[PDB]
Amino acid sequence: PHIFTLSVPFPTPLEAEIAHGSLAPDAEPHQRVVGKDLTVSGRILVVRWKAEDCRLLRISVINFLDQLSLVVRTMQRFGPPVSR
Amino acid sequence: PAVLGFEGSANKIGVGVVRDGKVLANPRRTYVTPPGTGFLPGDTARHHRAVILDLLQEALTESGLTSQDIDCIAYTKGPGMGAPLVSVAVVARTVAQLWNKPLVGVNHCIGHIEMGRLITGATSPTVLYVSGGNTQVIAYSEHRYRIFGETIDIAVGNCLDRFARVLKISNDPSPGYNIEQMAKRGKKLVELPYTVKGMDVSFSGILSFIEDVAHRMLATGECTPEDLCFSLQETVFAMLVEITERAMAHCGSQEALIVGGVGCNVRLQEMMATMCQERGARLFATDERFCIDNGAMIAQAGWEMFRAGHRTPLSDSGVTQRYRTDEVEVTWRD
Amino acid sequence: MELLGEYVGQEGKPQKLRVSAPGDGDPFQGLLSGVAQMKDMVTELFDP
Ligand SMILES: [Mg+2]
Repeated sequence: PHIFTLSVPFPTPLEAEIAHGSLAPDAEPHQRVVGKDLTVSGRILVVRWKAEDCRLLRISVINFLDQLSLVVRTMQRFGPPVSR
Repeated sequence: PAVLGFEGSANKIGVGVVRDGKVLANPRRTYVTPPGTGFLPGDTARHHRAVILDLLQEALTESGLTSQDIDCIAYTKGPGMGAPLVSVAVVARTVAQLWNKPLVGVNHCIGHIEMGRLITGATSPTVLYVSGGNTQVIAYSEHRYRIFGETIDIAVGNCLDRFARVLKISNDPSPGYNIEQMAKRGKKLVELPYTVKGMDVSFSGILSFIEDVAHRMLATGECTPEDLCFSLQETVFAMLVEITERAMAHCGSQEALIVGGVGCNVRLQEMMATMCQERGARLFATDERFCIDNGAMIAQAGWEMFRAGHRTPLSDSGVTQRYRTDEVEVTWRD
Repeated sequence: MELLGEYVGQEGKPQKLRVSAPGDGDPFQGLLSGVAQMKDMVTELFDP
């Protein structure tokens, strides 16, 4: 199968955890065709894609990068995270 | 408590602030496409991402509340368009984590119903929920907003929006509103299919029929686009009135509440209120600020849910394009 | 530090994508730039 792995660095492990918490809950729209898995270790967010179709894999990766950009803009504008 | 609510399930994006029955802020933007076109999920999600954070700060500033004055974050879990629901949820989840606040995933229809109940003060109504995405006849019973009747194909708002596209009518402020203004100038009643199925409705046949009648007009000109807007409204609204009346009769309801975007239509309100009048019943309707999708409706249903003990853990916060009205346990009512 | 993508097709041939400083500048501004650059590389990789 077609495989795509993305590694994203965040300023702190808490901000990587928050991005994972926000991005991981949603199922892929075409689950049987394109699937993804999100993990976080330290300041690194890891996204692993498995796909049957190349065009729908590109669309999934681009869609994800747009959601990631929005999460990054949210953390920048409404952060820093409060102490917990 | 004070709840911050996020809504963007269709082409409207809004952020609302509600505190103990008072709407403190409700800024909203509408994604308007050129006449003859319909909003697509991809472009709609792009529009929502471009303005969502501007609306969030507008809501905070207008409400006078800061991050730590907010007790709960509410967002639309579904139903709706996939890409726009995800974009709104990723923001709601991020601010919940940043501010270390709980999160509540709200059903879009329950948002409309709870805001409908707050503004209008309806006790035990038969609810008609009509928009571009939904068409249902609901009645609350034993911790469920039970579906008594519904469309078996397309929503009444989808029928109206698609008919505006065939006639190339403007989508500003809404195709529905512009159909409504054109209908007032209508003089000839064109006969259309009347497709009520007991408590259920169908609109696919009416839309295909009126599409053919429209193409017949652009070629022959027997009637005017104003006559067809008038005719479409008279048919679809009479059908909605019939199924609402059938639900009211089966439950002994003395109240009717119309929620959703199509609830804005003063002609539908006039037709429903007339049916209610003859039955000795009351008709409840919200205004332009709340009939259309908005963040405050999500904050209101969120307020009810948060207080009763509903919580959406992040791992269970995934959006659902299909989320049925009767799937929520209404623990905030007796 | 570095944003990187790794594509492995059904053939098994691996293709790598990478975006290039933690100085005085805003860390999120830098991250946003990297994501926008990664969108361009993913588009370029999958188009032909
Ligand atoms: Mg709605």
